[PDB]
Amino acid sequence: EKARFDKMLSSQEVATLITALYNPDKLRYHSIIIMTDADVDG
DNA sequence: GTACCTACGGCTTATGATTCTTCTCGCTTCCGGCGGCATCGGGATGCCCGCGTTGCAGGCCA
Repeated sequence: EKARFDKMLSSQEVATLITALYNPDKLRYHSIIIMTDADVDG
């Protein structure tokens, strides 16, 4: 929301690897889990 | 031995949009010059008489 741009991209690895970016075709990795540290930055 | 990314917040500066200033197209139509003729009020010219202009000398003012 702070900077919305369809061209702005740095990694793009997550969306490229989970789906094709639209998603009903490729539904690979139906189960995802996000492990994160217990600090405030986590 | 060294390089490149963003979040947390504020002012600015680097560029596409809207109200105020200005540059001047259209001719046409009611209106404003423009000329001629009868008209009328002023005045220049002449004569008479008293008042406006000026020189002299004194008392007042800047």
